[PDB]
Amino acid sequence: RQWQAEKLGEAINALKHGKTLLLNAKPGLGKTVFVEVLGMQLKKKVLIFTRTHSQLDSIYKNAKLLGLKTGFLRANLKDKDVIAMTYPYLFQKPIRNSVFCNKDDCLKLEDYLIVIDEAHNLLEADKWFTRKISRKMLERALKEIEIVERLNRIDAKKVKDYINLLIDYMSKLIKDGRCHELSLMPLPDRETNGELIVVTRAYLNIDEGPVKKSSLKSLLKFVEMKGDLYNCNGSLVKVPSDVNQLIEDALNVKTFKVLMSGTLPESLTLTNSYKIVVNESGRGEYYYCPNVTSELRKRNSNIPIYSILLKRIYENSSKSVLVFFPSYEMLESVRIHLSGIPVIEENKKTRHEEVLELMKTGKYLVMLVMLFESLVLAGLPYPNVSDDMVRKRIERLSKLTGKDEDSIIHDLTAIVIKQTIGRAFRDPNDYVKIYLCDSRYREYFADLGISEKEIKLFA
Repeated sequence: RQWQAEKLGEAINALKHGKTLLLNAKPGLGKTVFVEVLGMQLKKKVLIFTRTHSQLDSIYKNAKLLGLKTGFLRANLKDKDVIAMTYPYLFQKPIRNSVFCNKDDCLKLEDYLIVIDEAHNLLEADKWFTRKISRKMLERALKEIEIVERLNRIDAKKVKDYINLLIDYMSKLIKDGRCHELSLMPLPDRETNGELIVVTRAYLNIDEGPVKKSSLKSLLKFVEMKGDLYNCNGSLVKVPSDVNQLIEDALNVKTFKVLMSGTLPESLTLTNSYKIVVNESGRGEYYYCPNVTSELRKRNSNIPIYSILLKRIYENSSKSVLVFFPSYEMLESVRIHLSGIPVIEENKKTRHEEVLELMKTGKYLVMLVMLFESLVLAGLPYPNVSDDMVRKRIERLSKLTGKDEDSIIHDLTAIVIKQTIGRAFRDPNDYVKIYLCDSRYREYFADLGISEKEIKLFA
């Protein structure tokens, strides 16, 4: 709140002059309160789009204590000072058009300062528009056909045969950890497509719920959709390839727009943008483990080193220790070698509420995936580049930004490092011990705002 007042005129003038504002402010800086002051100064109501319903609560608890009338998600919202919604409400054309229509009783986007919170999530926005076909969905579709054949009583022989042909095709797909790009798949011929439309529409007139699920309909949508096609663990997945356009179209509104994050990534690119970086960001004691790595091809061979380091960190601490792994697979592979050390996992039986209660009453090694003395990054959250969908994302961002793919990978990794460290300390007065336990963390020292003089060595 030194930065709140000093950066306001810059932000106002950026927005008055037609720029889309990009705002970087580490967690705890109070991004939400600034954009809240921002709205009041521009004479617009505020409309914040966020990822999760949890963040929607945070917005409500802050607007209220500014004396602002607030709402979450149209006669109720119309008179509110601040409205909060989830991303689909802006970014899914059909959902956006139902809420922000042209008619009288519609909210108009032009009446708001629009905020995209946690805007780093836009890097993975290709996931939002993906569609999937699974074996189970196709078997489910075959029941829906049987129902229509046994009720409406018609012949959907061509559709059933196509589905069974698709089932056989999918049974031959290699089922490993990841997505594999595909050049094509068997699709319905013209007659079969005709029947599919018909049997789908009849089943839907059988669903006596208004907004109602159907696997035939999901099959139809998938078939009609344009996208890059993948085998992802034996399911077929289609990803539209125009996500960059989709993002700009959703933001194509004649009003003030802000995108913000505590890890605003270099690879987040918007037309006619202006970035403000709040550098006010507390007192981290940093260690570096130069002789260990979670690098995929070497990970197995490093498991014993991780297990020994973690036990050495647990014993020499007095409070509980947070440990973050790049994957659950890795977490578990290390966990089985920590016998004799008390261990807490999250979703494994335990709710966050329970974690904290145990922490106050004892010293635990808390193991998580990407109070307490120290936080350990047990490996680097490097993207799975052998996954073709992740790879396509990296290519897409490289092309948009004109940055090389190594620099995109770097950005994607740095986001996750920073968001993980940000979960730890959101109060300047925190004296958190950070263990950067992967040799590759040396490429990220500068991103973390830590000098190589300050860094201790741990082995």
